[PDB]
Amino acid sequence: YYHFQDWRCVNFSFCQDLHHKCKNSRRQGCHQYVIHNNKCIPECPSGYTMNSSNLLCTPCLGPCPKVCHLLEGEKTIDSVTSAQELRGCTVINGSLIINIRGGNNLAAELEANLGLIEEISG
Amino acid sequence: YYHFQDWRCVNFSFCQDLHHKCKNSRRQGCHQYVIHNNKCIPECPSGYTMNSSNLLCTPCLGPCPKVCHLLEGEKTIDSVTSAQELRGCTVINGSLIINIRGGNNLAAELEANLGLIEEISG
Repeated sequence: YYHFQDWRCVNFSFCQDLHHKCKNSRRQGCHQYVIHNNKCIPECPSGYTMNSSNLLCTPCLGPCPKVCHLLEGEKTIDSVTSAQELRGCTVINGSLIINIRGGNNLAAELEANLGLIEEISG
Repeated sequence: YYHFQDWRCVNFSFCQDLHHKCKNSRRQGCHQYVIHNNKCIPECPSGYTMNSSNLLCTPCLGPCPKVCHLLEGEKTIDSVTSAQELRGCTVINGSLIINIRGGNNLAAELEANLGLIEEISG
């Protein structure tokens, strides 16, 4: 069993049911529960990321992956400034629209801010 | 008569003959003589420009016109920096090659540096 909500013991399957795919509602209606130090908790602590097949928090290989949840599931990038808002992101939860008409040293600037994105869900 | 070379009196026609169209040789072999304060002199003093039909130096309406003689008779403008080298020019003696691939606020920057050019001899 695992320690839950600082008062009861629950099994893996319970923690797993909570975790599973609260489809949309990221903003107060999901968390996606994880296992860490025999506790079933809302999210991995700092320095940890979630090993997917077993809900288990494991320490990060270098800096932790960073999931960026977009407002309304979308974001339009039309400048270096808007691209910067995604700096450090490795996972985009949503969809991206690229609308860049001008500027300077864009390939390097865009690579600095968007070069770490590994996945886009939309 | 006019005062010439600080020792003799010469007539208008003499000053005019000196002035006339020493075709090329701008760099030590021309000057184009002018009239100022009853002197026939190599060039207009600061604040004056030459009224063309009578060789007479007249005070400048605002800043004075500026002749820019190009090295080898040409110049390639490929940046804001190279354009700046022509800032203030009203006459180009030579030919211009424009090769601008990128940058920012170019229309304003180029107009600031090249917007006063009235004539190109090549």
